[PDB]
Amino acid sequence: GIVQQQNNLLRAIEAQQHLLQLTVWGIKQLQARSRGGWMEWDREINNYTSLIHSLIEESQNLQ
Amino acid sequence: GIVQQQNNLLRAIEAQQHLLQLTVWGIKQLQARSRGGWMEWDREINNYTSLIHSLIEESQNLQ
Amino acid sequence: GIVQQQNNLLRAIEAQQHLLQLTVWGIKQLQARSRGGWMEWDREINNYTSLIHSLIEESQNLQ
Repeated sequence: GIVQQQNNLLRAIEAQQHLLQLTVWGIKQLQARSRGGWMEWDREINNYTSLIHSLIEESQNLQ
Repeated sequence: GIVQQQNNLLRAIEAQQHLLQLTVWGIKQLQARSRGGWMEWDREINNYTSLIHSLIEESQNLQ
Repeated sequence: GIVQQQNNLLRAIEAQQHLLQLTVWGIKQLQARSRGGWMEWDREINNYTSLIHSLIEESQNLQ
């Protein structure tokens, strides 16, 4: 049903957010090994991560 | 409602696309510092990015 | 319609999964060039990738 398909879409989105955070973590480990000017990059990652987190928790409450 | 949940799912997808582009940018900065054979990788990233962009703009028009 | 918007959301999710796998591949190529302790990272990437894959194939069957 429409409701079931919707819950599955959210679950996929939550699963991809996990993968996305794993790639962010990985990239940071790589940079650390060495641009030094990652300040803005970090800010953007943090802002969008917080954003995604709030949209997800919202969708979870909309289920 | 079904309509509200749907708009929120799209918003999460748009937010994750932003994060995804940030990780792509980051990876490129890392490679640049140094496989040289990233030609295909770049092509694939570009094709899927353009693809995702068109699906999003489409969903936005389907709202 | 609700059904069309839903199919488009899934398509965007499938397209982003492709991009996500491309960034994972890229990160691995970068690490390979050099933390050595990526064991857990690999396990997590694999578990969530398999997970995302099953949710997608499921959604495809829910269409």
